[PDB]
Order: sequence, then structure tokens, then C-alpha cells
Amino acid sequence: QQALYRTAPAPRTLLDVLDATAAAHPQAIALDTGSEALTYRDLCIEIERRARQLRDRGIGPGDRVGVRVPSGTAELYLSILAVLRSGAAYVPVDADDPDERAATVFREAAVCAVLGPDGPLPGPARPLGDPRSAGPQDDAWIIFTSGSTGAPKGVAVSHRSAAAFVDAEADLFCQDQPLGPGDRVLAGLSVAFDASCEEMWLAWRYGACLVPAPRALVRAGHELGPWLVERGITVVSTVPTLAALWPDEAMRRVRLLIVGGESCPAGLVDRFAGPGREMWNTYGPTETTVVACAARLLPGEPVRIGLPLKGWQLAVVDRTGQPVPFGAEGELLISGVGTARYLDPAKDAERFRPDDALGAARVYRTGDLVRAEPEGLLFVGRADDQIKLGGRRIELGEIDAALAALPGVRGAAAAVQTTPAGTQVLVGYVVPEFQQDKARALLQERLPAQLVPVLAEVESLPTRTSGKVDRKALPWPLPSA
Ligand SMILES: NCCCC[C@H](N)C(=O)OP(=O)(O)OC[C@H]1O[C@@H](n2cnc3c(N)ncnc32)[C@H](O)[C@@H]1O
Repeated sequence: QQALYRTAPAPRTLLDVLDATAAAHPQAIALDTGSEALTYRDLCIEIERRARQLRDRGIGPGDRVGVRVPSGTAELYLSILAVLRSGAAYVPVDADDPDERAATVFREAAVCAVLGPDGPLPGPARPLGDPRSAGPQDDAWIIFTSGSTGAPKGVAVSHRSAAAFVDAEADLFCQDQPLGPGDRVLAGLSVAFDASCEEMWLAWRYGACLVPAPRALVRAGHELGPWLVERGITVVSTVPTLAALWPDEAMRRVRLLIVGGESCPAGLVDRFAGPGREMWNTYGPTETTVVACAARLLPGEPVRIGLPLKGWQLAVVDRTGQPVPFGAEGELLISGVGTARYLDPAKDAERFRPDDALGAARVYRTGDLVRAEPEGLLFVGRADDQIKLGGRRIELGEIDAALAALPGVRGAAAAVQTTPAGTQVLVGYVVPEFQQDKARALLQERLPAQLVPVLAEVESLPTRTSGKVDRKALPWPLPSA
């Protein structure tokens, strides 16, 4: 019973966080889109004018309000804050997602309204008219996580959890030179993906300024670089597949780089970590509020996912459910202040259960394999529903890493594909900065024959709405184009 990581946090709401910042930094720039540039004082005024409209419709605690507003716009973030201010919880769907996914989420969340680009629209449910403002027990957001084999499911996160996450991160990044007025935070992640909550509060927890960018820009590295320099961005939170394809010097003047959501390739550390830039790995399921553990990424060190945030508790366990010893691998379990819940009672019953190991009623079973060391966890891969090639269980991450390690490759992803006749091919998709016949030879020296993937060059790797790699979207079968 050695792989247990424990921690000791003051409960409050996200409105408490914003209002404390606004009180301390009333004249600092909170939100900056070029067109509009709002001090914290004017941000609150604009928030209140929008929240008043929602209250007039009866929206308050207990209500769920959809948000479907284009990225990179002031109104997107003003609308989210307006919902929170009114005491309701917001339910974000990316504007560029399909209308079909949007209808599913809003129906499944039972929203009483959705904020569209030209004003409020109807929601399947009706507001409940509670006049109170939110307390820590009230939901702040409901974010859908795609899952692992089924359809995406709604995760409801309380203000207490969301605030605990934001306050936890205030003890983590840049302790030597804290975030504050003068820092300028990119907001480029989809609001449907809860890492965008990290973006938002990396500004609003400290009196720094949020600088939204449209999602398309974040996927276009040659255009993003000049834009970040122009905007004076100092803080970037992103996803490895996105950043992999960015121009190397697209992070100059960025002093805090955070990656999360999928495995951070060793090469990204080599590209960005060093004196004058804190680079951090962050790991966490939507089910335990954005981030559960983090590690500084430094050159010459293995990539770790790290140690728990203040309020999170981690256990690594065998099949038996008992904690493994240091050096061993096991499934990661998470409890503490960040554990959320599923909307669907049945889904909640199978993922949140008591576990004697951590001694808590609600423990989230992540389904992730990790290796436990006293200085931090190392991510391994799936603990269940593992990819099969033929009949053999394989870990894609090891193939991803071997492809990324090739000379002349900026980014790579593997996939087990099914041929039209119904057999299987392991394919390695590679974005060259590269000689194919010579890359294959290197793969043959480092991988068992059955794990040497068929190589395919591609100009970029497709991403999901969150920014993680979209393996289903990689080209297949392989054109000679
Ligand atoms: N900076 C904020 C980051 C927040 C990430 C977000 N909460 C999230 O990813 O949540 P989900 O979209 O629900 O899926 C979580 C699952 O993705 C994998 N994962 C997340 N971070 C990872 C990391 N740093 N390294 C390797 N794998 C990671 C895990 O399989 C994890 O179960």
C-alpha cells in the first residue's frame, strides 16, 4: 500500500473568485478582443446587464443554460459569466460542432434556454425562478465528455469543485513570479472542453487579462505566431496535438505553457522547456474537475503527469483493488474536492464508488494505467478497453512515441485500421518537418515486427473539438496522393 498521494481548501464560488479579483484590480484589463477591452470593473457591469436579462426570464440556481456562441468573441465569455452570475449553470457546445451534437447535449442536459449568436433561444425545459445567487453547492457547469466506447455523457461540476480547482492552481504555477496584471492569457480552447475553464480563470483568478482567439487560428500555426506576439500573450494552455503543429518560435515571450488532455511527447519538452518559461503537464478527467495532478516539465527528465492538486487524492491499485508499491503500474483512482458526477444516475453508479484504499464514499475510477513513483505519476495508457491488433492487446502510446522519436518528424499518431475486407493494419501517421524507407528501418530496429506500423505522411494531424488527436479522422486507406 505505497502508491497513495494525499493532500490537505477554502470553499467558495466562481463569482467569489471573480468578485475578489474585481475588488483588488478594478482597473486592470479583464477581457481584450481588439474591438472591446474591458477593465474588471466594466466587465462586472457588462456581466450584470446580461445576467439581468436571464433573471427576467426566470433563470437562476437549479437552471441549466446552453451556450452556443462562436469562439474568439467577447460575447462568448461574457455569456458564460452572465449565466454564472445569474446563479445558473452553463452548458457549452462549440459553435462549430454539428447541430446534431448540439441538440443532443441541450436535450440531454435539459436546458431551459440556449444563448445563440443573435440572442436567447428556447430550451426543452422551463426555468425555475429561484432568485438566489449561486452558492458552492450549486452547479457551475455541465460539460460532456465523449467517453471511451459509448456516447458522450454529461458531467455536472459544482462551484465548490470549480473554485477548488482554480484555487489549487494558484498554489502551483509561477510561484516565483505570480500571475497578475500584465499577464495576458490566450483563450483558444473550445468552451465545450473543460481545459477552457483553466484558460478563463488563469486570467480572472489573478487580475490578468483574457485574450480570446478563434479556434481556426489556433489550428493555423503560421498565422497564430504573429498574432500571439502582437497580442502580447504571456500564458498559453493547450493540447499536445495542437501545439505539435505550431511554429517552433510561436511561443516567444510566453512565460507559462501548460499542456494537458493527452500524452505530452518528449519532443515538446525539448522544444519549449527551459529557463524563463515554466512548462507544465496537467492530467485530469472531466469527472474530477479539469486537472487532478500536474508536473513541471524540464529537459533531461521523463515526462510525468505528476502530483495531485490541493484537495485531490490519488491511489494506484491492482485488479484486487489494493494500492500497488512504488515502481509498479496500476489503475489510477481519484477522490477529493474535485470529484463531480454524471447526470445519468446509472452512469454515475458504475464510475463513482466507495473504495477502501482512499477511504471516501465517492472515488472516480479513471480507467488509466499509471506508474507510481514518489516524485510523480507517469502515464502509461488505457487500463481497460485496450486496442487490439489481431488478438494482441497493444498500447498505442508506445507507437505514438516511437513515431514522434523519428528524425525529421514534428508530430505523429498511430491507429489500428480495418481493411475493406476486414483485416487489420497498424498505421503510423507522421507530419514531416524525413526519408520514408529510412524511417521504416529505424522502426524495425526499435519495435517488434508486429508493431512496426505502415508509414503515411500527412500535412497535419486532425484534431477533435477539444484539440486532442482525432484518430478516426486520419486518412484511410492510404492514398498515394
Ligand atoms: N490543462 C487542462 C487539462 C484538462 C484535461 C481535461 N480535463 C480532460 O482531458 O478530460 P477528458 O476529456 O474527460 O479525458 C481525460 C482523459 O485523457 C487522458 N489525459 C488527460 N490528460 C492527460 C495527460 N496530461 N497525459 C496523458 N493522458 C491524459 C486520460 O485518458 C484521461 O482519462
